Amino acid sequence: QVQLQQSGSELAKPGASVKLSCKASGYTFTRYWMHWVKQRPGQGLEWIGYSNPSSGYTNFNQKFKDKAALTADTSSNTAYIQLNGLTFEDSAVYFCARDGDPPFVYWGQGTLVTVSA
Amino acid sequence: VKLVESGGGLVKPGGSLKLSCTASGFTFSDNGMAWVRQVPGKGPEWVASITNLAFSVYYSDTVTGRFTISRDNAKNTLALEMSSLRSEDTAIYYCARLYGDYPYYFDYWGQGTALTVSS
Amino acid sequence: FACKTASGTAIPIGAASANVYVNLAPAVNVGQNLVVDLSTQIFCHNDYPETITDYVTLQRGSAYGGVLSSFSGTVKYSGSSYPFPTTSETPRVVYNSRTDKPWVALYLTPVSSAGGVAIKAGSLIAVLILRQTNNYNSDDFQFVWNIYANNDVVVPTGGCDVS
Amino acid sequence: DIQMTQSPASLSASVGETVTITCRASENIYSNLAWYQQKQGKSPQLLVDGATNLADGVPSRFSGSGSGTQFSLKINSVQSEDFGNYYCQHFYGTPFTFGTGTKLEMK
Amino acid sequence: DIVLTQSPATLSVTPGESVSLFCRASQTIGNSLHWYQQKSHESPRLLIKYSSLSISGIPSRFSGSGSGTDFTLSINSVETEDFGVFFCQQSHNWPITFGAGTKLELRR
Repeated sequence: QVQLQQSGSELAKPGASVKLSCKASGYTFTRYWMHWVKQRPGQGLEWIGYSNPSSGYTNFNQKFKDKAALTADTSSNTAYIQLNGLTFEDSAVYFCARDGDPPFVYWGQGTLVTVSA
Repeated sequence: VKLVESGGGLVKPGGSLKLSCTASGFTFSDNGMAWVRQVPGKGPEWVASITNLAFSVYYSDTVTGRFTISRDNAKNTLALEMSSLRSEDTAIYYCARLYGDYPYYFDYWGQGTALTVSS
Repeated sequence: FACKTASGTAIPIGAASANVYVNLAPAVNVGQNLVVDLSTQIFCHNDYPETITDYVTLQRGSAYGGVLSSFSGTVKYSGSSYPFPTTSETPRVVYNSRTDKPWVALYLTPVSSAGGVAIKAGSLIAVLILRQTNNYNSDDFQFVWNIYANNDVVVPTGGCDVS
Repeated sequence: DIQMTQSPASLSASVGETVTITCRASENIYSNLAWYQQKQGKSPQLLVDGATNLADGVPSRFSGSGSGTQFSLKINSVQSEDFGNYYCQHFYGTPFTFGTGTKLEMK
Repeated sequence: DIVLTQSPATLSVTPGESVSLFCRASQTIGNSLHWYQQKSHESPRLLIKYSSLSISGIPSRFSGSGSGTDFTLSINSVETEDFGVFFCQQSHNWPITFGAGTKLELRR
């Protein structure tokens, strides 16, 4: 069984820098890629980008070109994303999933990050 | 580009010989090899070819199951142990270099050695 | 689209299962093992210029061939890198001039430390289903480039390069 | 970089009935669409692959169809345990953006 | 298999004109045909690679054209140094079977 789970609710302040969590086990982490999802309440699901554990290369979106720096730890099998310079509209929940085989759908409950003054 | 062939002569049917090919002036490890025999006054005939490291051998229609072809990439030599003589093998042999796709065509040709059959 | 490989391979138009033969070019990048360069061997153009434009998009289903069955890597299709096999479809490549410009690199993700694979001649090295799209009409094609190998060089399966 | 519209915003679904979800795109997307089934406060999951091939595990009541620009999803005899959201996501060219979404409620 | 037929076998031509020779294969080949020139008792030398492209060191007086099954190797101006035998070579599918070769000679 392949599943993902993520970190808890982190409340922070705008202008800060923080790296998040997407914990995994039970599957070969570096020979299949992973994708990222951002969920905006009242708007819907949007796409972030995808990164390689082995080469380290990342294809971003145009909005998340300078927003996020996507890494993927081969040894700890943990999918990472860091964000610097928080804004008031970035308070959301992130989702992480897999890329590769035909199906490639394995999902987690999400990392909820919220910021306020 | 110089190609050196050795092992020619006059032999009886049923004998065995070694043809040796030595190459210089180009990259040996990137490019295939073959042997081509030519009857005087008659069109060319192909007998043997081999690909890059020593991964595969190929022959023509009347040659399969008879010849031995091999290569040494350390000393850049192509060796033919041939032991199925008949009356049709009276020909001059060139060791030639199979450049291009699936080692198909011939880039440079050596001087070759003559091989003739008599009783 | 009747172009050629640098070794001189005859590429026919609409042949579906394409027997096009290229050369191998191995190297090493960080987390990548460069198997083959299709850019430095396949130089193409448009056969009927000034009215048509050759767009090529890599159609789904494509992996390596021959002995390599459970092996996957990366494709460099016009600069940026994408996964390989196909979860998606890469962006296009513009062809609009009578110029033999480079066309793409294939990389392998390291599983061993410095190990490798031997490739024979005439073994399959790409099972690439492509798609040729024009600009005048929104149409699509279906070519299966069964790309084989010509030279036999050791492509690394490890994290380094041994030569 | 393409914008994509899923239709409609919301609709009412009963039990023992058929609903249709329409996914429309501007460019002729080359059959790289997927249908995602979202629950509330819970991890979403897939329905089908390529809008033609069923994913393994769910029964055949869910059915995707269409290719090119028109992509449709027919769902018959829908029950109470699959109320949520539908997201048709395209995969032609970076970015691989999601859709707008479709909201389902009790009749 | 595939056999190669030449046409004509022999042709005596006055020097100074333009000559054209043909090689025919058994099946479809594309453009994967090559030529060799053996003037006298030595190794033959290639002229035109893949029926449209030349090799450097060989002059542009040798030209190739055609595709499919029929090909044409032409010389625009001939002189007292190009007499000899022409070899055509097919490289489509294994195994390789050559052609007879066309003898071109000069009146003297």
